[PDB]
Amino acid sequence: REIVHIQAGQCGNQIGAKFWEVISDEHGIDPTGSYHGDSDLQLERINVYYNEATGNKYVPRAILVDLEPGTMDSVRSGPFGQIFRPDNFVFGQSGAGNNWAKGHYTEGAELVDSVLDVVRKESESCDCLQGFQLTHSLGGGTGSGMGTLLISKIREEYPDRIMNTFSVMPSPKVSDTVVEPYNATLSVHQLVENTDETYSIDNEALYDICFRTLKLTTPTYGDLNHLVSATMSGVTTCLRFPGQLNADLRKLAVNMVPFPRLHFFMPGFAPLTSRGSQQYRALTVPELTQQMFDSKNMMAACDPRHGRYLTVAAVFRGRMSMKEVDEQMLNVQNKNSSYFVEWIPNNVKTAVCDIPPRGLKMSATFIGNSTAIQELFKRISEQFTAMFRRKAFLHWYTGEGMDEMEFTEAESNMNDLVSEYQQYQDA
Amino acid sequence: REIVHIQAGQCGNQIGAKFWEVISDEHGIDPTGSYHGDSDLQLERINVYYNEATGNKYVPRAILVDLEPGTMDSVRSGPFGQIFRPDNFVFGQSGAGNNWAKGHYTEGAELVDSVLDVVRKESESCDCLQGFQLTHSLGGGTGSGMGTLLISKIREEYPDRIMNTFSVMPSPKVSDTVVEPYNATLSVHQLVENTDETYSIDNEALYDICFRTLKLTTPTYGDLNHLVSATMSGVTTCLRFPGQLNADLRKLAVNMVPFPRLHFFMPGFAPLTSLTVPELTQQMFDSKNMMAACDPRHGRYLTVAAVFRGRMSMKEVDEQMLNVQNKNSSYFVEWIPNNVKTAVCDIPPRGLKMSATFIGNSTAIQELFKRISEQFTAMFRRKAFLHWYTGEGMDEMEFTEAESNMNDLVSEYQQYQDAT
Amino acid sequence: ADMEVIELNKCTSGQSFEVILKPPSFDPSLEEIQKKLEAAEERRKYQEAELLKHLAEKREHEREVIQKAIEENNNFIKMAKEKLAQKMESNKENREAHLAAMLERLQEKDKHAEEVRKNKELKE
Amino acid sequence: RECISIHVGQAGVQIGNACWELYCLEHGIQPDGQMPDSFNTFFSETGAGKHVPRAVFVDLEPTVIDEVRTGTYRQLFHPEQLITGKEDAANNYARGHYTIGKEIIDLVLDRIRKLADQCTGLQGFLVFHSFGGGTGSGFTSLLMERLSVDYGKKSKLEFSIYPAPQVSTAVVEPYNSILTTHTTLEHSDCAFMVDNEAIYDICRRNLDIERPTYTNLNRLIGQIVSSITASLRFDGALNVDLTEFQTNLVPYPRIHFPLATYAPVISAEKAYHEQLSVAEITNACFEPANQMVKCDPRHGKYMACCLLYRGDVVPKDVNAAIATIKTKRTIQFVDWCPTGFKVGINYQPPTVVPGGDLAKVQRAVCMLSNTTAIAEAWARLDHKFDLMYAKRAFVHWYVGEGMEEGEFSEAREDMAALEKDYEEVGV
Amino acid sequence: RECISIHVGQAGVQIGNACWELYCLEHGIQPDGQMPSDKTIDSFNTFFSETGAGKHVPRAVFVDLEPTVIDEVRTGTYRQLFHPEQLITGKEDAANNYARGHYTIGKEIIDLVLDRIRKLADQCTGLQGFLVFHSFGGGTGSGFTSLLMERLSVDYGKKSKLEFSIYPAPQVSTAVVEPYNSILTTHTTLEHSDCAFMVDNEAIYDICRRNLDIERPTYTNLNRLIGQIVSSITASLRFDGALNVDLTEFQTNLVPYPRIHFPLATYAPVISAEQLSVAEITNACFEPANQMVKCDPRHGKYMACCLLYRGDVVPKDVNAAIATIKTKRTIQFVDWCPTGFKVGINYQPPTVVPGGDLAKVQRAVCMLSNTTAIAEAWARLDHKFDLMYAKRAFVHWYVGEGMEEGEFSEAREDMAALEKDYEEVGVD
Ligand SMILES: Nc1nc2c(ncn2[C@@H]2O[C@H](COP(=O)(O)OP(=O)(O)OP(=O)(O)O)[C@@H](O)[C@H]2O)c(=O)[nH]1
Ligand SMILES: Nc1nc2c(ncn2[C@@H]2O[C@H](COP(=O)(O)OP(=O)(O)OP(=O)(O)O)[C@@H](O)[C@H]2O)c(=O)[nH]1
Ligand SMILES: Nc1nc2c(ncn2[C@@H]2O[C@H](COP(=O)(O)OP(=O)(O)O)[C@@H](O)[C@H]2O)c(=O)[nH]1
Ligand SMILES: Nc1nc2c(ncn2[C@@H]2O[C@H](COP(=O)(O)OP(=O)(O)O)[C@@H](O)[C@H]2O)c(=O)[nH]1
Ligand SMILES: COc1ccc(NS(=O)(=O)c2c(F)c(F)c(F)c(F)c2F)cc1F
Ligand SMILES: COc1ccc(NS(=O)(=O)c2c(F)c(F)c(F)c(F)c2F)cc1F
Ligand SMILES: [Mg+2]
Ligand SMILES: [Mg+2]
Ligand SMILES: [Mg+2]
Repeated sequence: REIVHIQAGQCGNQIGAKFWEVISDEHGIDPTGSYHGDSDLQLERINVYYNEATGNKYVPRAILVDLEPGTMDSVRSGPFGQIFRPDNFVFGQSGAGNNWAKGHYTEGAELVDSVLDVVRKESESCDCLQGFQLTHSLGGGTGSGMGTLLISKIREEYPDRIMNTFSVMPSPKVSDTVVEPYNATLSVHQLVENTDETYSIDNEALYDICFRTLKLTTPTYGDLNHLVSATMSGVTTCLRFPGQLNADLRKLAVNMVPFPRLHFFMPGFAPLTSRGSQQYRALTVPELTQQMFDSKNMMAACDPRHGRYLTVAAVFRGRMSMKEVDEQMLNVQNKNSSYFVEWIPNNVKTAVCDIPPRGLKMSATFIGNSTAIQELFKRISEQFTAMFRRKAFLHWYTGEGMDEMEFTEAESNMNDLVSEYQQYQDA
Repeated sequence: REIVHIQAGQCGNQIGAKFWEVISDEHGIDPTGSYHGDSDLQLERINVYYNEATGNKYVPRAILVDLEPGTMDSVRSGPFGQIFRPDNFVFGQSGAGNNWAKGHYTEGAELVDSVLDVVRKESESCDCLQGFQLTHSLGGGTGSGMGTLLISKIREEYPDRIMNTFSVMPSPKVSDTVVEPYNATLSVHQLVENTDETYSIDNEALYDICFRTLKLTTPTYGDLNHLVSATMSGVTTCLRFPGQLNADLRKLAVNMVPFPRLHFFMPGFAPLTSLTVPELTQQMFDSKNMMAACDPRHGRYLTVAAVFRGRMSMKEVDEQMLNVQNKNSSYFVEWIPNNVKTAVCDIPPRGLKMSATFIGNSTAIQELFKRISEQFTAMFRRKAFLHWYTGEGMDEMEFTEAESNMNDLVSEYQQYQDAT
Repeated sequence: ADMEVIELNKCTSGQSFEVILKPPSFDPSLEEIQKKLEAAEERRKYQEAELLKHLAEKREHEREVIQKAIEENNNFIKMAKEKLAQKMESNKENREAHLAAMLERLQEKDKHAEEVRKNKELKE
Repeated sequence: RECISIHVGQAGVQIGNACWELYCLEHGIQPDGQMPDSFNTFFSETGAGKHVPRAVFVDLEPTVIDEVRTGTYRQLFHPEQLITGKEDAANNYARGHYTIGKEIIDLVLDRIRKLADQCTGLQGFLVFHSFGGGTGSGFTSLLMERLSVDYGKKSKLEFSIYPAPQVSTAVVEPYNSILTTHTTLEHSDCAFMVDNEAIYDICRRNLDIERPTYTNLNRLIGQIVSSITASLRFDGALNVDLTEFQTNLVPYPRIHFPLATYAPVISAEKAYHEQLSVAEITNACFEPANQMVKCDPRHGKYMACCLLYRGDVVPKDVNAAIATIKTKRTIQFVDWCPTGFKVGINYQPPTVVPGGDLAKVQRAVCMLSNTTAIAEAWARLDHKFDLMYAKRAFVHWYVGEGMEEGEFSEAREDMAALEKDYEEVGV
Repeated sequence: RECISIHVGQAGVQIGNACWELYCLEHGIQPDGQMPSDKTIDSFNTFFSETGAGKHVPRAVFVDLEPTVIDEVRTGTYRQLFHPEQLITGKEDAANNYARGHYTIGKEIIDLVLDRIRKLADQCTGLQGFLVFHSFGGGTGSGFTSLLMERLSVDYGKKSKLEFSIYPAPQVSTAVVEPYNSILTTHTTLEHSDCAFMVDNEAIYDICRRNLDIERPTYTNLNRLIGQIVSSITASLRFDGALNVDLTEFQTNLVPYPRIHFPLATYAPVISAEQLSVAEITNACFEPANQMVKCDPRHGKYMACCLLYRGDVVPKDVNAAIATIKTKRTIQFVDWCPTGFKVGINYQPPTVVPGGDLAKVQRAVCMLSNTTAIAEAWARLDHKFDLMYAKRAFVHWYVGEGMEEGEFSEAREDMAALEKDYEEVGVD
């Protein structure tokens, strides 16, 4: 019924800044000012994402955390920088190190409080606080490390309210660091304990959607962030729109996660892409369903073939004959009837909203709790065990104050999460 | 030599209100005032049904009891409402429930006293109290339930004096409730112990006299009550008329009921609706024309009282009546001699130049109870709707007790198709 | 026949006389008892003070129905009252204890950064 | 010497009421009591103007005695001598004898005694009562036992109304009859049965009355009774006293019940037809159609015969008549007693109630015969009784007013006995 | 005498919102509260209180733990109808789970509601009972409703409670856990109700599609239909006329056993705007297609039948109709109880919402039947439940708000029991 946003670490922020500027456009908000747009609905739920301040003005409920100036002055000197409250920025000065220990223990918990001090202000000045959602990288340190710290420090303060993360799972192709495995695994363990849902955005997947289907040669952190921003908008829609009726995000949880551990969703989007490549809008509903459900079109690098669907949420977009949505959606659970678990009845719910995203006459987006996710972790825990092998780059953590066996512990834990997703291809 | 009247429960009162307006017309009484009519006899026995008060005025000896305002303001706002003493009405406020337990125990014995308080005030200011008669439904709660309670509380206060009831015995066709069996059976047991005569008015019968012989399509509680009101008038004539000589109502009892239990009379009427003497006898004696749903063929007559009406050659009555006990000689028990007495009265009822009415203690009645005890055992079967009583404070086996008792009354009506 | 009539007495307003016709032809209620009259009065006063103590019989149970009704009602209310308070402060004591059960792993993986940062006090 | 009448219970009362009427006409006493010894046997010359009957009237309902104190004659009796008792006997002996009787018996018995008190040689009692019916059977019985106690020698003559199916009140009539007649039996001396059916029959054939009233019947009975009491109100040989009444009629203490046969019963309007001969009326006496108790005496035998003539008669015709009643008939005399005929003439011509149904006659006869034939009615009654009691038919109403099942047994027992006695007198 | 409505939770609220609407049309009360007809200077008085000297206020209370839905009421005309008081809202959701609704978030608001209700009882000289509208699935509908009923049971002795539940359907549904919630409440909820009117959302949705032509029927589409059925049931005792005229009495006819509450309703002519014989509508009542809970009653047996007519009817035809319902169909009456048909006629012709989907009818019927057949929905539900709990599928969300694993065990235990009871009424 009203939610705060933490946005930490280089990737966390580059994503967030785009997310924000995308939604700010759905509702219609100036760089600073307020509403300008012939639609009316918009501000029904503007409440949820925008704590509004003096004059007109609509300031977003956003904390930005980072461990160096760097990518904060990026947002402030760029797209929609005039929007975020001037002191919802928590700086860093020091390094991130691109090192989880640094982020989670030393250079991070150094800061930590001044972030909590600010989350406690926005939250304490909520009417009925839904919970928190956080964006961040999983490999590389300030994003994952301090992030997982923050959530651990957020629970405890607010066990109460629910925990949501957009967590970009890192990959060999399009990565800056030999250590990503470590950083990812160490947080993956943290997440399984401390959040209630995590959106698994695979950086691997993202890139694949750009070469394998997009004729996009050399992909920026940009036309890639564009995917997540789009994905995020469509995932959040129900929290911030209709009157049909509401999405508690607590409701989202209770309905999507059968078992307390397995909150790992693969998102997926309907139509995709960019500039002088978008010319389609020949997107149809049939052609829209097949596409939002195609493995080639997940936001996590894993084909939901190996592994069935536990529960699925799917949410369309744009004034279209939803009479047809119902029966197309029903066709997906028939031409694929086997791949939706038999023991959770009516386990895919679909909703429509009739206000299109940026461009695009028609759209849709898909949230899936799938055991196909199993594959993702395996594939990080496979290049991880591969390093922890003869204890590779570890000394960077060893001597930041961290324990030899605290890795085996996070390795163990995650390898279990693989074991359980596997336990659930049952009878 | 002077009698009070209790009139309890929706049916009880809808009947009573009609009965009163019918007789009040025989004697000739205004809605309020007194006598207006060229006849004279009338007020000879007006004593018996009318305790008379200040001015001229003739207020009837009537207590009206009910467990909710409803059908009292019906009578007061209608036909002859200006007549009954303003505080001979005992209200209810609460529900009846259409539930015997409610009427006989909880919601009823709640009131009870304020009724007795009033009966004690009419009775204590009698010259020589004959006894009490009560009208009421047998299925449905306030009528039967509180009624049977009342009579039980009336014996005990006045064992002494005799107990009379017009009790309407409910039926599948023209009924409101699934529970009627229970409510009826529960009171039937009660009645067999506490009254001295009961007129068995079968609601089933009544309806039959409207479709089978009436061309009356969709019968109200109205043109049906009209039958009972007519039947009641003619049945009571002997108490409130001649000087030939009197009918003690005790006398009625001692002469009609050979055995203490078997006080169950089927009434019958002569002409009906909304005539010669021969044609009048055949008609008052036809099964098609009883007030109880039972053909007096299966079952003989114990004793019969029959009472004609209207200035007519009663020389012919004697010998027509004798003809009925011949062309049917077999169906009047051999072991009670001269067991049917007939009387004439020469002042006609509402309309009608000629009339007649018949009271019969007949073992054909056996059939009525069987037929209620048959839809009753059918329910008590896997203990049907019983929980409505169970948890009003009543006992599991108090039903078996009333079932047993009544099934005996069937057994005895049967014992009396005997020999000589 | 031809009679013989013996004349028994002549009078003022009358006169009798037999006529034997043909030869004939052959050769303490006490008191005490309205002792009876009051044994009827006695057999009445019994038989009737009976179908009366039979109605005090019918009475007492009247009370007991009205009374075992309401009596078995304070059964329902005064049992459904503490089928709640001891299933709803059984429940409140449940999650309240479970909230701490959570705040516990979290006080511990907390006094753990404390324990291995006082581990960073050794690096040469 | 003197002579007290008691009339107990409706029937009894109205009968009396209509003979006292006749006596008054016969002695020229106006209802005001005043006329302008002889007949002192029945009247007392109280005050110095009036005449008061030596009578007492009792009934447990006021209705009937009330009517006497309304209609002229109202002046005749003493306000005292008419006792009434508030509540009915309700058609049953048991109530009359024990329940409601008991109360009033003490008063009645005394008031009666107040009449005895002004009688210098009181002779006995004439009790008028019904056979069936509650107070007539019941109270009469109680009375007679008591009368028997308080009055030693004094004869008691009863006039009972034997009930008939047609003009009847009650179904239990037989029970009440057999009940009283049992108790009642060894307290009476001589008893005059009046079969209501016969009376009703004489009225129909002989008077022309299509359906004869109570007061229609009573007038006739008035006559028969006045014929019987006659002898002791004018004094004139043959039954000048109550002693003589049993002497002359009843030869066995048990066998009380003589059979009366009143002479010319002929309707006014016939009033001018040439009168009937001394022989005809005499003969009319031997006609069962002109009888007073429905039975047949040319069947049973005669054990004592009496002919009470009233009017214009020299005995020398009375003789000549008797002559040919024998010459032409069923003689019928029983074995061991003369061939009687004690003949009394009382010269006083019979007067008749002026607006009545019978015409003024020149000479009338009466004939009291104690014939075994009368036992026909004794059986006709018992068979009714027997066949109700055979099933306890109404017994429960008596045991109700606290009587004994065994009393019925015991009372029937006696009628079996009587019916035997009676037949056991033949041959 | 009097008669308080409670609408707990979204579904409950909107249903009520749409019969209170209908009641107002049926008695000529403008949203303004004021009505220019009859008196009040009773009849209409069972459900309304003549408060002030101009207005009419429903004897109602609305509760929901999210404001959203109750808020809408205090926006759109009717806003004027209720008292600002009587609509309670609760800041935070129930979040689609009983455990939350019954214990965690309920607990708080229950004390206020229970009292406000009491404030309505306070102005009722012979209050008769409560009509409770709620969903079967859904968090506050199952959860709070339960808590309420226990409490109501305590605070109000005799007083009957009638529940109108919305038994949930796969298609027009909110939550996955729906089954859990339903079996959970229905267990607690069970021995606190007296008689309960199930409305199978699927069937409603089916009636709207075949009989109304609505390609994909709205919530307010369905509600209009339910409004009608409810108004047909409450009818009887909103005017007073012929049959079914006090709360004990009405229901003493439907349940034979302290369990077996749930009668089956079958509304007569549902036909779309843009007449039928007394015999036709009578007959339409025995068509499972025109039914009100997805099941099959020429299968199970009948243990009590009720026919509630509304409009222009001499009973002469009503009889002649019943005749040929027996000459030409599956009679089906159970062993040990008459062959009923309590028939009630209320002359008041059926009014319909003016810009609605159903046309003004001359005469409509209702038929409430307590048939063992309705147990079909009791299983159709349990099998859903059984096969989730078979794996603790979502249990952990309840134990979260501090519930007991054993309560599921215990609550299912009862449906096994019930499903037995029900089938255990057939044949001798
Ligand atoms: N002959 C004659 N018989 C009568 C008369 N009145 C009644 N009876 C008969 O008497 C019998 C009934 O006796 P009742 O005198 O009526 O009874 P009761 O108990 O003595 O008088 P109640 O107090 O009125 O009951 C029946 O056989 C009647 O037919 C009458 O006036 N004349
Ligand atoms: N018939 C009908 N069913 C509804 C309506 N709204 C929701 N439902 C159904 O009710 C169930 C969900 O109950 P809800 O009222 O939504 O849940 P709730 O907890 O009671 O209300 P919330 O506080 O909004 O969560 C599902 O079976 C829905 O199909 C409605 O307006 N009409
Ligand atoms: N999609 C997305 N992923 C990013 C972005 N920047 C870095 N990443 C991924 O996240 C990981 C590094 O995260 P980073 O934010 O640089 O670490 P931090 O600033 O110290 O928290 C690498 O595996 C990258 O692939 C971004 O711009 N968008
Ligand atoms: N004839 C007659 N019977 C009635 C009348 N009203 C109800 N009944 C019958 O009596 C039974 C119900 O009695 P009722 O008076 O409604 O119960 P109560 O008011 O609670 O005592 C049903 O079987 C009806 O058939 C009436 O108007 N006249
Ligand atoms: C798995 O089926 C469900 C999945 C999620 C939810 N929860 S929700 O209220 O927050 C929700 C929707 F109901 C919905 F229809 C959506 F499209 C959606 F994105 C969503 F979160 C409810 C469900 F029945
Ligand atoms: C069985 O026949 C009788 C029925 C009743 C009575 N007693 S009664 O005084 O109550 C009575 C009549 F005698 C009578 F002729 C009636 F018509 C009557 F109604 C009546 F009650 C006497 C009877 F012989
Ligand atoms: Mg009623
Ligand atoms: Mg008598
Ligand atoms: Mg909810």
